[PDB]
Amino acid sequence: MKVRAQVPTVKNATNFNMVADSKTSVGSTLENLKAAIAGETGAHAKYTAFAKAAREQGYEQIARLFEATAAAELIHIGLEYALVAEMEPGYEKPTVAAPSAYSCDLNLISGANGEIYETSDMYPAFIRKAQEEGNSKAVHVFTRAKLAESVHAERYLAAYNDIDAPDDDKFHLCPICGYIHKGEDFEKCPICFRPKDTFTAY
Amino acid sequence: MKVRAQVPTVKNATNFNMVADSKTSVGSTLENLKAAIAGETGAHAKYTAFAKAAREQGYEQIARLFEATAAAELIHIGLEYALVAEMEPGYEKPTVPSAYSCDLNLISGANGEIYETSDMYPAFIRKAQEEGNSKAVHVFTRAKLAESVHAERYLAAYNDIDAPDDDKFHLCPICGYIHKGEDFEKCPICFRPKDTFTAY
Ligand SMILES: [Fe+2]
Ligand SMILES: [Fe+2]
Ligand SMILES: [Fe+3]
Ligand SMILES: [Fe+3]
Ligand SMILES: [Fe+3]
Ligand SMILES: [Fe+3]
Repeated sequence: MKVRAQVPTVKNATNFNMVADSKTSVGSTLENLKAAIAGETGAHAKYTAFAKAAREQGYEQIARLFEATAAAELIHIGLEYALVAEMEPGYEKPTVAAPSAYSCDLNLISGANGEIYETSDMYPAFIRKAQEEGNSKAVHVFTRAKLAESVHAERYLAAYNDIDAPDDDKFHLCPICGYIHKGEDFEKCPICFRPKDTFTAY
Repeated sequence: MKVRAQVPTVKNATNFNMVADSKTSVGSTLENLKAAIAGETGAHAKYTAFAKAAREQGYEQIARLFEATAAAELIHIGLEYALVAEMEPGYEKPTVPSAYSCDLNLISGANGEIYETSDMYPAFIRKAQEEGNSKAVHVFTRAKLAESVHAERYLAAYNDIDAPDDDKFHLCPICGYIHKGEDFEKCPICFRPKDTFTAY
């Protein structure tokens, strides 16, 4: 993902449309924030399981990608949770059980599909609802998450394509959004503009 | 996709597992070849329609990617048709889509590619192996490998939908491999030299 003159927003970007045949139940923005947190909690458990399996299967680099992405989802949860907490102090983040991890290639596909669903269906749906309800804070949070998900999708497909050709590149995760970059060739986050030296390496 | 020391095959690669919850009806290799052709014919019509829409939507480069991928599916059809014609002389290829916003079309493309690379082709490859049809295994393998590359190209285009560049997309002459830009030497799927590619 290239760095543009300004950070991507639903106002200056053109990949924010929701698939017409959406598989996402949309409620109030508060409900959607909670729904997103639930989905991300599941994603985190999935990627964590996928990472462990990857290591056992001998895919050290892919395991690191799964771990970096799991961490990215935790950032999304943090962003979403912060908004929910302001509106409902008693709200507690949910916990889920760990799902099964299968062959690494299939796990990468599972990851890619989930990411695609989130970036082109769920988040766009939640963003639209937030826009229609005038909840700019939610639009911001959902937009940030949405943008990282499509990057995750690409990273998973790239790993899948080179499943038998890994390298020693580290994955760098942005400190405040889910953007992940493979290798050192980047300057700042294309999603939020945080400098490269603020990233965490996986 | 990186160029390995060896040409990727179902024998030396580890991304040929098929999804457990398959959406692919599997029959004889002959039927599967025809099914693949029908699917690719749909894909070609889809991408051609997406390219047209992309140009109307003002995304010239993405239009070119759609055109390149459509051409890739045509290559797949050619490989599969050749085998079918041999297994059934006289066979006639079938004829067949709605287009939406460019970003959605890229996602639709990506999803179709993922289905083909992780579901359809792997299933057909295994059935071909079971029946001992080596030609089909080779053809299905070649197609399968290109589809995952297409998926990545579509997601890459989606991520930089508002940040196009002047890169041309290069299509391999005998397989569906597509490379964006000039930084490549040969096809990682079949090893064909860069000078034999066609630019889009
Ligand atoms: Fe994600
Ligand atoms: Fe394809
Ligand atoms: Fe997510
Ligand atoms: Fe960031
Ligand atoms: Fe295809
Ligand atoms: Fe090739």
